[PDB]
Amino acid sequence: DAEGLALLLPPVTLAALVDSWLREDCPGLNYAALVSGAGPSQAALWAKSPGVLAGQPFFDAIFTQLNCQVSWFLPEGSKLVPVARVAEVRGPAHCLLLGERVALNTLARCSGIASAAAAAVEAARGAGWTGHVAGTRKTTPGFRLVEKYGLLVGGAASHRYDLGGLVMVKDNHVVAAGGVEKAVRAARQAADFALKVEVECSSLQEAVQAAEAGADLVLLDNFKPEELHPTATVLKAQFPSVAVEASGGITLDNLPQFCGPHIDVISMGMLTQAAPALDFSLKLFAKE
Amino acid sequence: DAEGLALLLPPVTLAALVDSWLREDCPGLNYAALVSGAGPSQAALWAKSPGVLAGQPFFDAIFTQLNCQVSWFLPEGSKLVPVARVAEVRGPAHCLLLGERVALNTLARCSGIASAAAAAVEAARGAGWTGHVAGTRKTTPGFRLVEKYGLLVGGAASHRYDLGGLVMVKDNHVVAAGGVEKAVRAARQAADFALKVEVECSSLQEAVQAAEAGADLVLLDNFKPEELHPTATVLKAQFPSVAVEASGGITLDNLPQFCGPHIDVISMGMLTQAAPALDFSLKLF
Amino acid sequence: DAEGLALLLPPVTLAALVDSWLREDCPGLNYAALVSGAGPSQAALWAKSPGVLAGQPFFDAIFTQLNCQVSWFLPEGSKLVPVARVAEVRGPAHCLLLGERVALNTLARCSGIASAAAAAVEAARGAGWTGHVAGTRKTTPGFRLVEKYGLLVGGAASHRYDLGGLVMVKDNHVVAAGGVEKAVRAARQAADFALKVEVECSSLQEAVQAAEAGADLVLLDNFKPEELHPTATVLKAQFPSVAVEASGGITLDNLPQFCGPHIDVISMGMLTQAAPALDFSLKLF
Amino acid sequence: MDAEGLALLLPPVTLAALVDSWLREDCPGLNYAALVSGAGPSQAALWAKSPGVLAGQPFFDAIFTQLNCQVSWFLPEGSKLVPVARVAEVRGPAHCLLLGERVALNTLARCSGIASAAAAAVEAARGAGWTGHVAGTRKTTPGFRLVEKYGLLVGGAASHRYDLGGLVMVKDNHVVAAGGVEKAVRAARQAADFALKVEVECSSLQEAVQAAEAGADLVLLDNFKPEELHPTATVLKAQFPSVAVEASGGITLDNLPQFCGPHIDVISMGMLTQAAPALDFSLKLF
Amino acid sequence: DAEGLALLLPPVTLAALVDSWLREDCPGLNYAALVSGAGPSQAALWAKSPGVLAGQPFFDAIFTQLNCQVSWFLPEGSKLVPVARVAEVRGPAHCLLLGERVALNTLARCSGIASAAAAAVEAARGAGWTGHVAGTRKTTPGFRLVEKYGLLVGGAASHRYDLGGLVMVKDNHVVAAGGVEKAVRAARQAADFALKVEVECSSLQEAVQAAEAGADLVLLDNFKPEELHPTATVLKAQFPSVAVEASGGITLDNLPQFCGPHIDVISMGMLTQAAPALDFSLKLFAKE
Amino acid sequence: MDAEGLALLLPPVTLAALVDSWLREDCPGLNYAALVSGAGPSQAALWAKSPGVLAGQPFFDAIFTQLNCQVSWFLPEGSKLVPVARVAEVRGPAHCLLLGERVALNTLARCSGIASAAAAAVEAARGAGWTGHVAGTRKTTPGFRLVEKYGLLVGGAASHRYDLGGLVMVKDNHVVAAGGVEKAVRAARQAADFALKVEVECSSLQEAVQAAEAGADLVLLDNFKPEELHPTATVLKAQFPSVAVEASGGITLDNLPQFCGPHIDVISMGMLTQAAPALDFSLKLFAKE
Repeated sequence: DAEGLALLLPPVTLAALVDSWLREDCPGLNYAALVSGAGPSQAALWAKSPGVLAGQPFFDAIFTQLNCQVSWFLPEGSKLVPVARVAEVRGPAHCLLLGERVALNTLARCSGIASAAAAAVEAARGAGWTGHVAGTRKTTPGFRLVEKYGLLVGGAASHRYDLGGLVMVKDNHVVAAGGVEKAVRAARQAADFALKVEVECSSLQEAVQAAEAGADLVLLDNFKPEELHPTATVLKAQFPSVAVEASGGITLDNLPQFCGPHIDVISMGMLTQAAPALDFSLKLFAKE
Repeated sequence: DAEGLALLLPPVTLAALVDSWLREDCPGLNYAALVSGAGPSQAALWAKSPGVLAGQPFFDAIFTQLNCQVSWFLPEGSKLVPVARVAEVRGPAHCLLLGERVALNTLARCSGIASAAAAAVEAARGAGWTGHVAGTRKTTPGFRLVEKYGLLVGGAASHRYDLGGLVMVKDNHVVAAGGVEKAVRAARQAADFALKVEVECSSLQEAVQAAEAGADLVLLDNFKPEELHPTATVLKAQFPSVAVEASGGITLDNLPQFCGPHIDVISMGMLTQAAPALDFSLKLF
Repeated sequence: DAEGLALLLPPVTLAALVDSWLREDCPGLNYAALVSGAGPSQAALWAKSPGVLAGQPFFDAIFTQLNCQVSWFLPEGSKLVPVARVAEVRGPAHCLLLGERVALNTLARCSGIASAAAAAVEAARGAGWTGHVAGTRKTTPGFRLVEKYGLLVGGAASHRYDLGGLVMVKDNHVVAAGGVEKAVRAARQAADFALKVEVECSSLQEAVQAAEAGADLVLLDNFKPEELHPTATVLKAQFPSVAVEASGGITLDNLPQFCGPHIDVISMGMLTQAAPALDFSLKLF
Repeated sequence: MDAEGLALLLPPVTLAALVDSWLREDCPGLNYAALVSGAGPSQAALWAKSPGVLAGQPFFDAIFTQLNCQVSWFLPEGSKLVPVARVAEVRGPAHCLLLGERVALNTLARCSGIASAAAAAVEAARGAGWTGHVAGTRKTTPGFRLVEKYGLLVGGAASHRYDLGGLVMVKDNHVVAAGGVEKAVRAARQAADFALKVEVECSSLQEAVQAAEAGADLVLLDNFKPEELHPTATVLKAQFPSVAVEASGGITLDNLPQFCGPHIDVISMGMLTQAAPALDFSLKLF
Repeated sequence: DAEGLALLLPPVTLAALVDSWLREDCPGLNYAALVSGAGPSQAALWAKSPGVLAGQPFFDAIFTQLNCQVSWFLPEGSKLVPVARVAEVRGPAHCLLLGERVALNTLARCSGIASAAAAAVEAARGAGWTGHVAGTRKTTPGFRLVEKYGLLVGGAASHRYDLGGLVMVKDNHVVAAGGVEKAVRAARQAADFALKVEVECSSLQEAVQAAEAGADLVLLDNFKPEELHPTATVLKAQFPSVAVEASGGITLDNLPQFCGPHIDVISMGMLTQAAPALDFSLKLFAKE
Repeated sequence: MDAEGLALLLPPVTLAALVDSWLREDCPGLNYAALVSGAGPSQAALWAKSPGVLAGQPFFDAIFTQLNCQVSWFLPEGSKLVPVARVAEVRGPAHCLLLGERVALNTLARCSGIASAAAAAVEAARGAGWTGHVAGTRKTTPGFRLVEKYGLLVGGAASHRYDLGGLVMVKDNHVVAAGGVEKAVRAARQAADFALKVEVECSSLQEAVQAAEAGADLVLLDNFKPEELHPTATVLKAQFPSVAVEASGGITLDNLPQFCGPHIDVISMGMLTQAAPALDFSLKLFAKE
């Protein structure tokens, strides 16, 4: 449930992230503060794009660091129907305007990702698929927490978060280890009981090797849909407990083709690499 | 010149940024290192998208922190025509694979922005415009240095970098100050001699007030082209020291409509907010 | 293989950790540097305790930050038979002596943990058990990387590393959620496909609920051995894909009693909470 | 001094940064388990399952304060622990309590384990009729020194040498590097000037005499047998009444009384920080 | 207005700075805390030097981090007539005494700089000059925010803040670029529309070259006053839009000689490099 | 001790972190001016334009090392400067030299300004026939203490009290909070134990006696007139010859000899760090390619 997802974000982690963002945008003197002064002010947050609202905890944490308060008129995960009054921000005018750009940039990107995730989830559901749409590690460096949180609000799985999560054996690992069996054997030893092992496979031959070697997940990468489903079918027949992930060249438009009864996970780089930010503005309307 | 832009980036700043990205992607043990081992290896960097290559100094910095070396086959800012082999990375296998994702993520986004900038610059040039296409502060939090560098590689101006660079008077500042004249007066006091003052104007009226009050730059925001140019015409005529910037609802497709002889700068939020990342892969061989 | 484990540790992570340790031990002026001077020097590292050598990469990283070099005479994971010559460190005298205490403190604790892990692994093997001895999150705050690395060198599984690794449903979670079924359902939703769910069970009845709700691992906590094995037996019979962990009151002495064919993992807080540091010294020669 | 007053030694900003690093270590990204417990206002009881001395309240409090939780203590800092004891209650949103749980217990367990060891050593020294100070050393877990030294203090031991900026310690290695005791102590005395003491690690009576002659404030008689230690300290004290004598090396709880004597001022023990088992604590939501 | 200048300082930036200063002064245990105890206490801040009071926001931030409260009896920028009771600080005794030294050190230097700036501004005004007295980047490393804020409280321009502000072309850049025209052309390309370009000139010839190539400011460096004013006059005659800055060997005593109708800015390294700290003391007078 | 050996006091990791924070302060984002100079291999000369004492080479070097530049010094650390002197060369890519320039010169200028003030005070004390130590205090620029204390040492003064973990300083504020000199010193002595000294700030013979009786290692006679200072120190040293006596408060270079006497061990001066003008240095690029 989108409203309960904020509990995932430790307050100390947010504070440090928010502080680094404010430092980036104002490393020294805030000259513009002299223009607005410190009079108690109110600003309206407007949604000018359709999509899904995501990023309230980051938006809040920015303004909290600046001694401003936010009242939300729509819950986290709400559908946005522009032009929508989303929230009021209240505080000293210079603080409101110091937080403005960082807060809007954060909300815009978080929401843009949640919107893309929601559109993919809807397309998958419309296709009658009961698997999970998932994101990837193809996130903006330093900004992963916000992007993965956005995926979650949109109803996608955050999935592989970092290199300390499940042990991912890619094509590159196979080359370095000298074969699928050797690579998976090593991965299984490293993962032990606490972590899953996933193996990126380019053919059915590779997928059977991976499964026989104890992979928890087999990632069928850059298959054509007509090859994907027969491969997954055969795999599920022989290894019923192995999960199947599809990835590579999947878009919102072709997503239904990758949906099938033997695919458990569909991961999409585009959800984080190519989701346009939503258009939000913050308008100061009263002061003193 | 794109190849000289890397000089803008202090090595200590890059190192700290790069370290934070590596910490994000691997906060504890790198379990996958045990799969590849440490054998000396090589990987080919492939460009799978058209556009402009940008972000070599960040890609290099990442691998340097991981004791790997990079040989580039194309200069920074070169056109990418897929599928193109663009670099080789050398080092211990586990180090190559530890840097892979962060390095690709960085290059993809920097290049995505450079590509959008170059398309905008080309459209403006095709329109016969001699002004500057510019970016904005609508950048991903924590990632501004990379995004601004990407704009520069693509031939756009980085323009307003942060809140300490020029004193920007926006709609909000006008409301808070109680009018354009009062806001600009205060901004000029604050800017003194070292900083410029820019004023965001939503109307002809505000634009004229800002010029008359002594702003260095007047930003004509969300004008229709048919209103923009007549407004800019009177500013250049009566205030020839003022720089005129256009922004708001500008896209690659409509950019030529915003180009005109009295417009000096066109800033586009889309160059950083809506530039799809390019497709790159790194393949051990 | 113990010698290959160092690949798990990113060099940038080590450097930051090491820098914080040096800052802790010398926050300002290093007055004692004026006593020794900067003359090129050598020191011998002596092992004065039996056990397993662990922590070379950290020891090395400390001295590297101080522009000193280490030559090891025994591989990582070696049995230590006192009094053993283990390594030589070379560099300016004051640098050797500035690194000495931090390096010895680190090696002593890493090795003390590896020694305890190796003893437990040996006792389990002597009992004919083929499961994995494992550590826990009961580590010294800020020092987890070293402690977990030590466990690995000793042949134990590092196991649960942090709160992002598998979703652990404890007694407390059960209370908060209002029951095992509700807790595990929520955990399974949060874990999705990428993470395992483990459930801490105090009784046979909780264990079955956890398995029925789809936990990947059932942790049988603070069972007597005579209750543990019958419980695990039924679990494996009815839920063949669920892994069984035993924990709670397990010591080196009683470990063989907790070993059985239906126990997959045995985790011991004592390996990190009560492993005495080994005795090492560093002597200029 | 008094255990309850020792928390004043800890600056709140230093604690906050330390606590933040610990929380980051335990949860670098998403806290998935938060979705299991939810955010309902909750309470948890802190239980002591080991005998010993309670130490580490300020760190325990700081951890929970960062997580917007409140702690009520039912025993003062430095209390004897008689298990199974109800030590405290913690209140807050369920997920915040459970996020702080492990880090808070790990910290309290180790701090108390060290305070317990220190208290046992202090008691053994007092039972021997010795009026000197039991002290710790710089043999602490890297990054955790503040907690370990605070734990020694709560147990009634001296924190003693805290870091390399505190008193100029001339060890064996310095003597080798400087080319002799006299040269090393002369240099140390120049570096220490008026603000810092000089201590010299000595392996014989002759070295101790040379060190005292050259102006050492403390002479550390290292790895002496008790039968050699006391005659050495006696002679030293006769010739240099102002010089403090420290004994260290192979001292344990069991043999501590043997190292106690009228001419020993300080007994330092690496074991108090290197070999003190953590106490068993649990935190149980109710 | 001096009282409004605190708005320039973001609270998160201050907190981080203040935290580093407290860490510098007490990296481990605060042994002296055991001497004073934690009893609620009060301490009076006394000004023992004449000058201008500056640095209240930093002083406050220090004590705020230590859970102490400050009541000021004089506004920021006030003239100090010693011996004057200027604030009271209240909090736990050990907290007051932990913040004492860092807080006094900060106020003393910020006020010393504000005092020097005010003296220079007064001398310029007494000379009938309407230009701006300015500081420079000749600030104590890590302490620039405090020093530049002190300049402002004293009525001087902070002026060039860092290397991300206006593009300064110095002697060294001219040599490296191979000439004034080349250097200024490059600087103008780098500065684009957002930033000004300033050029340090040692002759009239260089000043004209700079102005012709599009410099916004010409800095006439280490001119004798008798050479300075004729040079500025000719420059303004030909390039009316160009601002003229004078610098080099300017002191409080000789400042009026550098004042003239064609000089816009006078920058003085001495305002930050050679301003003696003011004498303040904090006297804990009550406890319990 | 010897000025050239003092750099060993400074851990390389501590310097690197400090230096990095200074560079970040001066250039938080893009270094626009780099495009003006380019990266061609260049050389610059460091010129001393003020008399005094050279101090701060390790910090100056660390700044440039972080920027991949190298420094050749023509004078040792602690050398007397007699302007105008060309004292070093720096080599590196032009943009790196010019990026480091201002921070390096600001650091050297202040370190040397303090070293110069310290050396002047030491010389005045020596000219007065005094064998005690001239010392600094904690009245240092926040965040810059390492440089300033290092500067004092190069100038021949004692760094002395470095921070709140070094010796337990009982000021008049602590006496008030504790409820009296004896109570404050007893508490201080308990906190200091064997590892730390206790110093007590006293405004009278009577307080100094109480402090010494309670076990103070140092008695700081604060803001005494010289005519009261020496008789007080004399009488106190008689009774407590193991106690060291420090004088402070209102001491200047000009009046320093009046505070010098046979029963004063340490003279601390806030002015050495609070009122030492920075020296004038410049860095002039003379070669490129």
